[PDB]
Order: sequence, then structure tokens, then C-alpha cells
Amino acid sequence: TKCTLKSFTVEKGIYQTSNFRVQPTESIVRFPNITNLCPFDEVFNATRFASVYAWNRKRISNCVADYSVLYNFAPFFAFKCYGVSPTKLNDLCFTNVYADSFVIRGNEVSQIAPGQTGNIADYNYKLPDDFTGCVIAWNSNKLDSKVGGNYNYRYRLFRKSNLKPFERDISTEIYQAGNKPCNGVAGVNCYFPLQSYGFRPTYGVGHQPYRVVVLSFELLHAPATVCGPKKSTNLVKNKCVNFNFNGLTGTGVLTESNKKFLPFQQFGRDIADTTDAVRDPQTLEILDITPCSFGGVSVITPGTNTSNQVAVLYQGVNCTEVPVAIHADQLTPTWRVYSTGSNVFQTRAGCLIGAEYVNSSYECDIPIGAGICASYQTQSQSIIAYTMSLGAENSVAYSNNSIAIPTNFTISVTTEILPVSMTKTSVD
Amino acid sequence: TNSFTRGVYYPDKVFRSSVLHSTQDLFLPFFSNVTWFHAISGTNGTKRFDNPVLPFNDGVYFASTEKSNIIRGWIFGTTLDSKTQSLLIVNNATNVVIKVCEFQFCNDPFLDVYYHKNNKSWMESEFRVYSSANNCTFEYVSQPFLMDLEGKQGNFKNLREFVFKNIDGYFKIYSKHTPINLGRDLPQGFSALEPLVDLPIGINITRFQTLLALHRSYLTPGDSSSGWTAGAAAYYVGYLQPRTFLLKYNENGTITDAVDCALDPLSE
Amino acid sequence: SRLDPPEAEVQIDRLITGRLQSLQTYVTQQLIRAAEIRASANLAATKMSECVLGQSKRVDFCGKGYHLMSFPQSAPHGVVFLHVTYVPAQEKNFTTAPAICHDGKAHFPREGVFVSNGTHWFVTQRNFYEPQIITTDNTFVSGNCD
Amino acid sequence: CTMYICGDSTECSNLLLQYGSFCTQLKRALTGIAVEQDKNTQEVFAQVKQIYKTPPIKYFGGFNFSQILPDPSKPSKRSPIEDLLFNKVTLLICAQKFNGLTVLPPLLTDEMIAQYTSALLAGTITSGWTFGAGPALQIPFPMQMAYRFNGIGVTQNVLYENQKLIANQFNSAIGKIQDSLSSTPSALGKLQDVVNHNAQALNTLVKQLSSKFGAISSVLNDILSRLDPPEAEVQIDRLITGRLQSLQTYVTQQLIRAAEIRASANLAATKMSECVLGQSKRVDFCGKGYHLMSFPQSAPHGVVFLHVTYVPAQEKNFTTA
Amino acid sequence: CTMYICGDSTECSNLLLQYGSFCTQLKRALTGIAVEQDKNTQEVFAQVK
Amino acid sequence: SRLDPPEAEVQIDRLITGRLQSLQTYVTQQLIRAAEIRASANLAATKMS
Ligand SMILES: *[C@@H]1O[C@H](CO)[C@@H](O[C@@H]2O[C@H](CO)[C@@H](O)[C@H](O)[C@H]2NC(C)=O)[C@H](O)[C@H]1NC(C)=O
Ligand SMILES: *[C@@H]1O[C@H](CO)[C@@H](O[C@@H]2O[C@H](CO)[C@@H](O)[C@H](O)[C@H]2NC(C)=O)[C@H](O)[C@H]1NC(C)=O
Ligand SMILES: *[C@@H]1O[C@H](CO)[C@@H](O[C@@H]2O[C@H](CO)[C@@H](O)[C@H](O)[C@H]2NC(C)=O)[C@H](O)[C@H]1NC(C)=O
Ligand SMILES: *[C@@H]1O[C@H](CO)[C@@H](O[C@@H]2O[C@H](CO)[C@@H](O)[C@H](O)[C@H]2NC(C)=O)[C@H](O)[C@H]1NC(C)=O
Ligand SMILES: *[C@@H]1O[C@H](CO)[C@@H](O[C@@H]2O[C@H](CO)[C@@H](O)[C@H](O)[C@H]2NC(C)=O)[C@H](O)[C@H]1NC(C)=O
Ligand SMILES: *[C@@H]1O[C@H](CO)[C@@H](O)[C@H](O)[C@H]1NC(C)=O
Ligand SMILES: *[C@@H]1O[C@H](CO)[C@@H](O)[C@H](O)[C@H]1NC(C)=O
Ligand SMILES: *[C@@H]1O[C@H](CO)[C@@H](O)[C@H](O)[C@H]1NC(C)=O
Ligand SMILES: *[C@@H]1O[C@H](CO)[C@@H](O)[C@H](O)[C@H]1NC(C)=O
Ligand SMILES: *[C@@H]1O[C@H](CO)[C@@H](O)[C@H](O)[C@H]1NC(C)=O
Ligand SMILES: *[C@@H]1O[C@H](CO)[C@@H](O)[C@H](O)[C@H]1NC(C)=O
Ligand SMILES: *[C@@H]1O[C@H](CO)[C@@H](O)[C@H](O)[C@H]1NC(C)=O
Ligand SMILES: *[C@@H]1O[C@H](CO)[C@@H](O)[C@H](O)[C@H]1NC(C)=O
Ligand SMILES: *[C@@H]1O[C@H](CO)[C@@H](O)[C@H](O)[C@H]1NC(C)=O
Ligand SMILES: *[C@@H]1O[C@H](CO)[C@@H](O)[C@H](O)[C@H]1NC(C)=O
Ligand SMILES: *[C@@H]1O[C@H](CO)[C@@H](O)[C@H](O)[C@H]1NC(C)=O
Repeated sequence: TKCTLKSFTVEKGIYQTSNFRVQPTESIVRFPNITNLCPFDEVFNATRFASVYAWNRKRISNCVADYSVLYNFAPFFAFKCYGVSPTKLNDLCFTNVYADSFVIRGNEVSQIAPGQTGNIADYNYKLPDDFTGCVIAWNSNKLDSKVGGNYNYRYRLFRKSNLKPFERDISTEIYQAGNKPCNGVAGVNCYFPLQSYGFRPTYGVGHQPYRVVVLSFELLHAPATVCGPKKSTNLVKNKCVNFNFNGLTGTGVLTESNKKFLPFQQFGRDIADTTDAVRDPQTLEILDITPCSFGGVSVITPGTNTSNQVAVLYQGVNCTEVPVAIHADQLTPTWRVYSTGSNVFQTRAGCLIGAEYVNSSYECDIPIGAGICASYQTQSQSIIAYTMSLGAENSVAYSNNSIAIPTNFTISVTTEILPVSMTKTSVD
Repeated sequence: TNSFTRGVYYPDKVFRSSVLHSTQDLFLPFFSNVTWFHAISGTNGTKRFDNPVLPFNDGVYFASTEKSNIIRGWIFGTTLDSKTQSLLIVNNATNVVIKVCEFQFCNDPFLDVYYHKNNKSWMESEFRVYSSANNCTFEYVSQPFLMDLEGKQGNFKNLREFVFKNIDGYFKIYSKHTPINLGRDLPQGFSALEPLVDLPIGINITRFQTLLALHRSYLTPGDSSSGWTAGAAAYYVGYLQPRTFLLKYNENGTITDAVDCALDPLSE
Repeated sequence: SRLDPPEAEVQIDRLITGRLQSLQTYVTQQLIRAAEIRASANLAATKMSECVLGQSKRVDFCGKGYHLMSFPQSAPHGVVFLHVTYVPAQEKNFTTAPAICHDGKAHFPREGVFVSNGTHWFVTQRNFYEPQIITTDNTFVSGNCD
Repeated sequence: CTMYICGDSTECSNLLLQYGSFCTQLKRALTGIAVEQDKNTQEVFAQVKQIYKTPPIKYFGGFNFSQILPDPSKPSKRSPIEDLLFNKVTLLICAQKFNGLTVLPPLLTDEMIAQYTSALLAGTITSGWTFGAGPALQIPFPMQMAYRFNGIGVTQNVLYENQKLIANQFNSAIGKIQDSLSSTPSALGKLQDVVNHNAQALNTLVKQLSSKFGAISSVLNDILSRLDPPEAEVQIDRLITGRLQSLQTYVTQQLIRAAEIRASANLAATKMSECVLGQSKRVDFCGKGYHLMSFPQSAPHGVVFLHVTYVPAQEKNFTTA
Repeated sequence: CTMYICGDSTECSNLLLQYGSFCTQLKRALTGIAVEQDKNTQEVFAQVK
Repeated sequence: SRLDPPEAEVQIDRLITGRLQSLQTYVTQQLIRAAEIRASANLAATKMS
């Protein structure tokens, strides 16, 4: 209290300081049984990938893509992933991956970003702005090259219009360079759109071919497919854990769900932004993830001027269950010497710890809530939590023919305090 | 006919109960009329084929009524040939054949003898539409989505409702079978469509056609006057539009209701 | 001095927004705080114009009990009132009646209430026991006493 | 903030103290409102030092007060009028507690409030206005009304000559109040709005977490597991500003809302001290017409008054001089 | 907001809805003020039936 | 019409926050201004009554 209030002498009253939060017991990682190694590692072993005019999409099926295996083969050149972090690509689950075979000029290998709009983008392949994915590459100049010139790298130099992202077709047409019907073959005022690099193995890296694997993926509603050999763990139904269900990082109390998912429905949500329900990847179980029991804590103190004993109030908790039964290092706030405290008194705003409730009512000084107040006095001075006294009980004998008329008075002078003007301020 | 309330599905694959969530996805507008394309399919003499091409205006709501297996499949793609991939679908006897491989021309069942359905009630000699191509995209054979409930003494109409839509190349099939008796085309009520099939194949889809096998003619009349008429219908085709639909679920999780947000100012 | 000018603004503008929005909150918080003072300031003026500048018939407005006077006192950032109030005490309960019948006609007290100490009936003011002999000028007649 | 702004993440919480004391102010500002609500109930109700009880025999000169006096039969010691008021004010809830949003119960329980209301009713009925100026003094109710008629401009002989008729008028008029609130659906419009605005304000605050605020996704744990540490904060801090400013907007909106309530809370205390604790000479302050005396009634998040007024009727015009 | 914040641009409006409901609140808050002004005149003047 | 789409929001979002915050400031300033008027409106209602 004197830390949050930033002083040494706190005044008599209640003060909100922090919150009581339990901590997870263990960690649970649950993944679908299937872990078949993924066949996209065979793409690394391949030599010839493609010619960039009808680029394919090697969809990686339901398997496990130990990304570290691909990183154990050979060093990578670009490795520029403007999406998911290409370091912790292990403990998150991918619905589907769409890496495509690709190779382009070494002057244009650094232009893999979706901003270099030109021959590579408007005619070969365009990447959308709202896109997530990685780019990897390695050396491919010496493995595949021609002394005269690699004609196999022919591509679509020019086409009818701008090549939209995620469109695959062959521009089988002849460009109209003038007043000439290009349905027929011609060389004047009608040129065929085509270009071949003609690479050679005896020049600098700026003119050497590099094989590029454009990793394209998206995080979908679909069940997880390719997220590694990571160990599935056990399941708990009463204890808060740090679950990693299908890459969904989170924590809270996991319990059986009575909510009726449809035979297809997978993820459950409340009227909120967090995932309330979840479907177990194994045994098709439906879980009911809820945040671990917690509540704010406030301290009732009579002031350092008078004494040093304090009474803590755990707000809004049925405290016979959660804070009394705390194991070792169950909470990060700790100060667990008050696991049972002096006495416990249940209150609608959470119980009180460190104060004994008395059966005699008084006018109260420190409010708590729900008609319960606290004060520091004798039962030998302790903190009590009596119900506040509404006032001295009184009764007047109303009767048909009884009048009460005063015979004396008292000129009493009271006082009244009223603010009038606050201190003027001006800033610059 | 008018699509009064049908044409609503589950927009996302996320469960939620007693929520009034809004949605920006593609939907069939309420109270919009749809075309019939009532085909006789007589199979008599020279040529009885009345399944035209459909523009596929950003997804199609396809409804159909039959006895057991009158409807067979659908064809997508622009060129309608082997030049571009065709998203051909076959509702097999106990399977589904959803193949993208190119076909020169989809085959047809033999236009048999004039004695078409005297006593030839047997089931064989089908279309065999799959024209062999060296270049093929892999098929996605799975469980058949045609489940039929046997109704007796009439008063049964197993209406099959589907929604086919293309978004960012991904091509989705949503389906439902509703075994309610209808006194008129597109009956009143509410039935949400569950998501069934996804497809990660990206190609232009600006044309559409329907596969129907009616070698044995079973109560199929015809007409020769376009307009807003009434009568028996084989199927209905509607075009989806970009809308801002609002949805209301149930305690159990079923989508109980939906309301448009660009149709009626009261709805707005 | 440390970081170059062409790229320092992306850290300066990040710092200026938090610094300015912090100043924005203080200006707003003063407006509500000044509005609350205005409610108290007008209340003090209302009390000054009634409790001090006169005698207020409002109950529990210029102090507990029947209000008599008030004394303003200058205070830092406010004013202090000294309400002088009239509070009855040393009360006694008697036997009463709504009217008096003498010659078949009901008599009602012009002011005060009819009070009997046990033998003789008196009429006295409400807030002070000053019994008086019931004469015809202390009461009025309205109809018969039936 | 440690719960609402950051999903109990030590990476996000470090960026929160990175912003300074924008959250100590918000906690302090809301704490001032919380102590203000408990203060507001004090002036409205806690106007009596003692708690009064009505006598067992309740012949109030022919006036019937069964609708406003508490009934001991019910476990909830409330009047029939208060029972109707409590039923017509409908007060999800669990989803707010999981996002750091809390609701603190008021210091005075609704049952304790009805004891102040009963004490105020007993003082007005048996003792009149005297229990607000000093010790309560015995005075019969038929003669209490006679000195309230004397306070509007009619001599006390009017009441006694029509005591039975006036009691029937008062008994019938108070019986219409119970049916009047039942018939009108918008009778408790002002009270229902107070609980409606609070529920909507918290509902909007919870729904604001979906605002991605220029980040990849609204879920904070998504970035920490998907996006690398040394560059994720430029999306976290972009998300924390919108999240914090949305929280700051709610706190500000409560300050104006609390200020408006304080205007009404002081007005209720002002009305309590004159309309109930006495007879007010002000016109149209304690109801339409010549005000006679008033009744406080406990209500959820407010108070309900029953102004008993004197209204002339059945007039005839004469020639004067 | 669709007019003051964005110049009826579908690119800007997509970013505006991406911020959530900072604009439903302002429309609602100003609507509450508009009702108050019509109400404030009622008590001042509409005192006679 | 001048700057490319895939990083136009880098400047648009910077402009939308200041534009929106200014609108939010006006909404807040009206709330205090309307509250002061309501205090005066009720005072006029009291004086009228
Ligand atoms: C007259 O007043 C006296 C005291 O002022 C009454 O005596 C007591 O009054 C209190 C009032 O709460 C009661 O609780 C006690 O039981 C009374 N004691 C006795 C012995 O009576 C007295 O009752 C009053 N009498 C009348 C006729 O008003
Ligand atoms: C006070 O007056 C009433 C009637 O003026 C007396 O009679 C009581 O009236 C009530 C209501 O009608 C009944 O419930 C009671 O049973 C009546 N009492 C008796 C004894 O009959 C009442 O008695 C008077 N009070 C006293 C103390 O005498
Ligand atoms: C009325 O009250 C006053 C004061 O409250 C009483 O005056 C007191 O009388 C006693 C009797 O000798 C003195 O000892 C005190 O010193 C007096 N007080 C003061 C302040 O002077 C007075 O007696 C009371 N009268 C009645 C009838 O109750
Ligand atoms: C949700 O579905 C369940 C069944 O899956 C419904 O529960 C049945 O409700 C009917 C209604 O009369 C009862 O006759 C059955 O006995 C119930 N069965 C069971 C197992 O509970 C439930 O009503 C549905 N919820 C709705 C409609 O809101
Ligand atoms: C005061 O009014 C109440 C009305 O609530 C009266 O209670 C009624 O009593 C009659 C006769 O016993 C019943 O027929 C009604 O049903 C009661 N109304 C209810 C329960 O709402 C009460 O009797 C009146 N007081 C006196 C002394 O007569
Ligand atoms: C699809 O069609 C559009 C226009 O009809 C065209 O611009 C685009 O290049 C086509 N895409 C493919 C892959 O053919
Ligand atoms: C996966 O393993 C769990 C272990 O109990 C088993 O229950 C489940 O049936 C398995 N699923 C498949 C598809 O093998
Ligand atoms: C305790 O409080 C009293 C007055 O409240 C003050 O005079 C005294 O100095 C205080 N003692 C300490 C140790 O602060
Ligand atoms: C609180 O916990 C006790 C266990 O001692 C249980 O009996 C009681 O029902 C619980 N009450 C609530 C409201 O959770
Ligand atoms: C409170 O209860 C205890 C035990 O039931 C009893 O001894 C004590 O007298 C009670 N006190 C009051 C004021 O009721
Ligand atoms: C559908 O409605 C439109 C406009 O209402 C009309 O032009 C069109 O012919 C109609 N088509 C059918 C099949 O009813
Ligand atoms: C063949 O059948 C169709 C309908 O099934 C009918 O319209 C046609 O007339 C038939 N052919 C002949 C020659 O009658
Ligand atoms: C359809 O079913 C038959 C046998 O039932 C089978 O031979 C054939 O391969 C199936 N076709 C497809 C496309 O699955
Ligand atoms: C063929 O038609 C004749 C008509 O007389 C009928 O008797 C016979 O049963 C039919 N054949 C079959 C297999 O039904
Ligand atoms: C089919 O495969 C070969 C590959 O060269 C060729 O006949 C033709 O280009 C392909 N057909 C296409 C791509 O439509
Ligand atoms: C009542 O007052 C009169 C005044 O003259 C007195 O004579 C009488 O004794 C008093 N009664 C009692 C019981 O003292």
C-alpha cells in the first residue's frame, strides 16, 4: 500500500493495490496424431524446378514439416519472410502451405518483395499487399547453367494486361506493335512477347540464376495439418495450464464442455474476443477453456500512525476454495503467509482476511461493501469487521390525542464548508 | 419464383451461441427472383438437351428437387473445353468425383430407342463424362453428399440446396438437404447451410452448366413462354451479391434468423 | 544530438503524441473538475443570497433545524458558513384535541394547538410551550361542534 | 490495465509501464467515482440520526398507508410499492469479469436502504416535519394534515369538516399509483436508463478488443507466438494505443455521466430535505399544484417520490370588489 | 465519420471500420446531446398543458 | 493517386488517428458544454416554475 501510494505514512482507509491471480500448474501441447514427414523436403533435393510462365502450386498435404530439417540441409540466401517469424516455425500449426517452384535472374532475386512492379510483377507473378509468407533460396548457378546461355529460363515478358495476383495462364498471343493484325505471324509492327535470359556460369552473382521457393500460406479455420513432431501431452479437466491447442497460445482452466458443437464446428467463442470453447485434436473432445479464477485485492489499514496490522480483502471470490487452498508458488504476488490468516469472514464482495467479525454493530469508518465495515479497536487492539450500524434505534408513541410540544430550545451554531474557486493554471 | 428467405449459410467456421454477429461476406439477397431453366430432357429421336450455360455471377445458389438421383453434377470454367481446367463434379451412386482435369467434351448418356421407359427401369449406361487428358489436376473423391429420406403417402420433398462461391481463388461448396413438404416453389421458413467442401484451385470461372440424367422420363413437362409463371420446377439458380448480412444464432448454436442490411430501411 | 535528423522525427512524433495526449487528458480533467466547482460555487452563492442575505424557510438548507442567521467567512479556495439554527429541547407530551365545543359550536385555534395539562385546556404556539387561557380572540368558529 | 490492456503477458506489461502513469490516473479517476456513488446515497437517505418504528396499531386517522409501509410478512422488508419498483427494473455478466472489468457492490445494501426509507416514513407520519429539526415530537396525523393545509392558504377547519372524504381521496389516489406504474411501460424510464447506459458502456468496452488497430490480429497471444520478438512491439504498441485510448474514453465518459448523476443526486437530497422532511412553499418543486407532503420510496439505483399535492377543482366565479 | 474522416474513399473507409466502434460511440454521444436540447426546451417552456 | 497502395496506409493510419482524435475531442468538449447548459436549463426551469 505504501508503495503504490508512494509514501511511508498511509492514512486510515481501504486501498486497491493489485490483483490475485493463480498460476498454471503444468503445460499441455495437443496435436493431431498424424506426423507423417512432409514431402516438400524433396523439393530441396530437386535440381530442375520450373520455367516461369505456367507456375505450379505444390500444395503440401497433411503431414509434418520439420522446418529444422530443411534448415539442416544447406544455408539459405534470401530467407526474407515478411510474415510469420522464420525462427519459431515449430510450435505453431499451419492449415496449408503452397510453396511454388520458381527461378529468376540474380539481379532480380533481391526483388522478391511485392513492391518491385515491372517485368517480374506485371508479367511473371504479382504478390498481393495483404499477404503473409516467406521466401527462401540457395545457390543454383553452377548446378544449372549453359555456356552459350540458358534458354530454358524463358518466361512471359509481355501479356495482354497487368497480371493479377494468384492467376495462372499462358499468354499465347502476339503483341500488336502497330497497324497489323497479329492473329497472323509477322515481324514488323507485330512482335511476339517473349524473353530468355541466357545465363552463363562465368559471371558475377548479379547475373547468376537463383532457385527461389516462395512460401505461401494462411492461418485458417481448417484443422491443423503441418506443425511438426512436437510431443502431444496429457489432458487435465480441473487445473489451469498453458495450453497450446493447434498453435492457439493461451492459458486458463480447461474443463469438459457441454456446449453442442455441430459435427463440423471446431472453435467456440462467447460474446467476446477470446476463444471460449475448443475442440481437442485427439479423441474429438470438446473443451470449455475458461480463465483461471482471479480477483482484485484491497488492503484495509488503520494507518501507520496508529498500528501496523492490516486486513486484506480478496474482491469477488468464494475464498473458501481458491485462496485458502494455495500450493507452493501458486501465485506470483506470494506473501502466502496469509493462506489461512487469522480469521476469515465471507462477504458479498469477497471474504476478509485478518479481521474477526463481531456480533455488535457500530458506526463504521472504513467501508468495504455490502453493508460491512471495518475498524481498529479493542475486542488488546485488533481489526474488526462488524456490520455497520444504521443508527440508534428509536420509537415515538404515536397516539390519537397525544401532542409533544418543546418547552425549551438550544441556539446551535453549525458549520458548512464549500469550495468556491480552484487555483488557476495556464500551460504552454 | 422469388428467393424469399433461403440462401443463408454459416459465414465462418467458428461456433457462437446467442450472438448477433454481423457479416460482410457474399450472400444471396433476400426477396430476389431466381431463374428456373425447366428442362424436358425427353431423350427422343434426335436431341433433347435443355441445360444452357450460366454466367456464374460471383457464386451460384443452386436449389433442386427430385425423387432419388435426377441431378448429377455441375460444370465450371470459361472455355468449357480442355483448353482450361473444368471444375467438373459427379454425384456418383455412392461416391463423389470432384475433378478439375481438362476434358475435350463431356460425354452424355446414349439417346436410346424410342421405347424409352416402357419397362426399362434398370440403371446402367451412364454418361462417363471423364474425357482422358494427359494433364490432370487431382480429384477429391469423398463421401457422397446425397442422402435421401424415404417419404410415404406423398407430402415429402427432399430439397437439395447448395452454394458455390469463389473468393480469392478458393472455391467453396456449402450444402444442405431439407426433407420438408413444399406447396410452392422456394417454400417459406429458414434453414442455414453448413460448409462442406473447400477447393484450393485458382482459375477463371465465368460460365456454369448443370448435369442432369433423365434417360427415364419421370413427370417432366415443358413450356415455351418466358416470364414470371408458376408450376413444377426441376431446379433454381440464383446469383450471390456482396451484402452485409446480420445473423442471429440459438442457445444450441443453430442460426435461427438473419436480416439483410441493404434491402429495407427497417432492416437497416 | 545522438540520432540523425532525417529519421529522428519518427521517434519525436511518437514521443510528441504521448506527451501531447498526456496534456490533453489534464485539460479535460480540469474541465470536469471546474464544472464540479461551478456547481459548488453557485450553491455557495445561492446559500449566501438566502442564508446570509436573509432568512430561509427551506428545511435543512442553511443548517440542521430551524435556520435563523448565517455568517460568511473567507477561506482559501472557498467559503465557510456559520449557520445559526434554532433547535427545540426539553420537550413534554400533553393531551390534545382538534377543536373545542362550548355552546354547541366548534372552536378552532387561530394559531397553535389545543393542549390540556390534565385539568384546564390551553392553546399554545407550536415550537414553544407558552400556554394561554382560551378566549374568543384566540379562536374562531366554523359550524356546530357535531 | 494489467488485465484489460495486456493479456497477463510479461512482454506486453513491460510496454505498459513504458507509457508511464496513464493507468494510475485511470484507476484513481474510477476510484473517485466509486467513493462518490457511496457518498451520493448518504445525502439522499442518511438524513436521520435515529431509526424509527411505526406503532403496532396503525389507525392513522382514516388514512391508509399499507402501500408504503414495509410488510413484515415478506422476507424482504419492503413496501408493496417498493416491491413493484424492484421487479420492473431488470438489472453477459460473466464475460466481463474475465477481461479485468469488475463491478463493486454498493456500501449500503438494498435492504439497509429500505430501513432508512421506513425510518423517514415513520418520522413524517407520526412526528411530522419536527424530526428533521431536532427531537421527534408526538403529533396525531389528522392534526398533522391540518397544519399542512395551514401552510398552503386554507384554514384548518377545512380538513376536519371533510376528514372522511379526504382520507377516501388519499386512499383511492395512492391505490392508483400501484396500477399507474404497471400500465405505463416507460414509467421508470429514468431509472432503467441508468442501468442501461452502464451495461452498454461495459459491453462496448469489451467489444473494443476486436479492433485490430493496425496490427495483424486482435488476439495478443497470436503475435507473441507467430511474430518474432525484436519487431513485434511496433504492432503491439500500435495495438496498445487504440486499446488504451478506448479505455481512456470510457473513463472520461463516466466522469460526465457521474457528474450528471451528482446533479440528480443532490436534487434528490434537496427534494428529500424539503418535500419529505417538511412542507415546501416553492411552486412545482414537489409536484404539480400546492404541495402538502411527500413520501420517499427506495428504488434500484435511485429514489422514487410520492408527492401528495392539493389541487383545486369544481370552481365558480363571482363578482368581487 | 464516413464523411469527415474519409473523403468517401473505399480505401479509407475499410481502415476506419478496422478501428472498431470509435464512431458508433461519437454518433451515439452526439445523438444524446441532440435529444437533450429538445428536452431542455420542454421543461423551460412546456409547463402549461 | 500519388503514393502506392501497399504502404499508403502507413501514412493514412497516421492521418486517420489525428483526424479521429480531433473529432473525439470535439465530441468530449460538447459533453461538458452540454452539461453546463443543462445546469442552466434546469435553473431556467426552476425560475419559470
Ligand atoms: C411521554 O413521553 C415520555 C418520555 O418523553 C414517554 O415515556 C417513555 O417514552 C419512550 C419513547 O420512546 C418509550 O420508549 C418508553 O417506553 C416510555 N416510558 C414510559 C414509562 O412510558 C411517555 O410514554 C410519553 N407518554 C405519552 C402519553 O405520550
Ligand atoms: C384511536 O382511534 C381508533 C378509532 O378512532 C380507536 O379504535 C380502533 O380503530 C382501529 C381501526 O378502526 C381498530 O383496528 C381498533 O381495533 C380500534 N380499537 C378499539 C379498542 O376498538 C382506537 O382504539 C384509538 N386508540 C386508542 C389507544 O384508544
Ligand atoms: C433551558 O435551557 C437552558 C440552557 O440550555 C437552561 O439554562 C440552564 O439553567 C441551569 C439551572 O440553574 C443552569 O445551571 C445552567 O447554567 C443554565 N444554562 C445556561 C447556558 O445558562 C434552562 O434552565 C432551561 N430551562 C428549562 C425550563 O428547561
Ligand atoms: C437443443 O437440442 C436438444 C436436443 O439435442 C433439445 O433438448 C430436447 O428438447 C425437447 C423439447 O421439448 C425435449 O422434449 C427433449 O426431451 C430434450 N432432449 C434433451 C436430451 O435435452 C433442446 O430443447 C434444444 N434447445 C433449444 C431448442 O433451445
Ligand atoms: C389499506 O389498503 C389495502 C389495499 O392494499 C387494504 O387491503 C385490502 O383489504 C381488503 C379487505 O380485507 C381485501 O379485500 C383486499 O384484497 C386488500 N387489498 C390488497 C391485499 O391489496 C387494507 O385493508 C386497507 N387498510 C384498512 C385498514 O382497511
Ligand atoms: C481471368 O480473366 C480476366 C478478365 O476476364 C483476365 O484479366 C485474367 O488474366 C484471367 N486470368 C487467367 C488466369 O486467365
Ligand atoms: C489419436 O490418438 C488418440 C489417443 O487416445 C486416439 O483416441 C484417437 O482415436 C487417435 N486418432 C486417430 C485418427 O488415430
Ligand atoms: C498522528 O496524527 C496526529 C493528528 O491526526 C498528528 O498530530 C501526529 O503527528 C501523527 N503522528 C504521526 C507519527 O504521524
Ligand atoms: C462457495 O464454496 C462453498 C464450499 O465451501 C460452497 O458450498 C458454496 O456453494 C460456494 N458458493 C458459491 C456462490 O460459489
Ligand atoms: C452474537 O452471537 C453470539 C453467539 O451466537 C452471542 O454470544 C452474542 O451475544 C451475540 N451478540 C449480539 C449482539 O447479538
Ligand atoms: C427477375 O427479375 C428481374 C427484375 O425484377 C427481371 O428483369 C427478370 O426477367 C426476372 N427473371 C425471372 C426468371 O423471373
Ligand atoms: C419424347 O419425349 C418428350 C418428353 O419426354 C416429348 O416432348 C416428345 O414429344 C417425345 N418424342 C416424340 C416423338 O413424341
Ligand atoms: C463411382 O462408383 C463406381 C462403383 O460404385 C466406381 O467404380 C467409380 O470409380 C466411382 N466413380 C468415382 C468418380 O468415384
Ligand atoms: C415389359 O413390358 C411388359 C408389357 O406387357 C411387361 O409384362 C413386362 O413385365 C415388362 N418387363 C419388365 C422386366 O418389367
Ligand atoms: C499439357 O502438357 C503438355 C506440357 O507441355 C502440353 O501438351 C501442354 O502445354 C499442356 N496443356 C496445357 C498446359 O493446357
Ligand atoms: C394545569 O394548569 C392549571 C393552571 O391554573 C393548574 O391550576 C393545574 O393544577 C394544572 N394541572 C396539574 C395536574 O398540575
